[PDB]
Amino acid sequence: SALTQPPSASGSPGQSVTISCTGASSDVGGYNYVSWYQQHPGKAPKLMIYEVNKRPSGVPDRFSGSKSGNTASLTISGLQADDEADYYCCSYALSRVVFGGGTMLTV
Amino acid sequence: LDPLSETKCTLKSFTVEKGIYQTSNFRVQPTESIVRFPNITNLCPFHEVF
Repeated sequence: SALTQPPSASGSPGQSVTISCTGASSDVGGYNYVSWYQQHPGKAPKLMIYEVNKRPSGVPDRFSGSKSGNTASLTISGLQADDEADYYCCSYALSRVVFGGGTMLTV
Repeated sequence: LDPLSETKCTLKSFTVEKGIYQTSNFRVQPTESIVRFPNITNLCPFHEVF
């Protein structure tokens, strides 16, 4: 299926924001096949959150992820100036990656 | 061809004596159509496992 993301997000520095992602599919393996990417204007994206109960190395603890049912959530504790970028969620359950419409996060 | 030839084949001989002398065969009514009535449904999520 296709993923749905808000058109844009807004939040003051220091506070927290949440990005919604509805439409993630599943299979006989599990329900945690959700990944997040951050792409700054003028460069390639970067894997920020994958397997939301975990996170890769070199990524600060400010980026957190969760999932309740068919909706995924991206929690950012602290907002900074270098956080303005397009955040996409990806579903890779049925051997097929699908990128959502994306959201514009501005501080 | 005819019951005489049938009872001849049953007796395995070209000459048949007086009387029935055997049971010719058994009548069996055959079918004329087919009725496949299974249920009514949508496809199977085999992609979720394979």
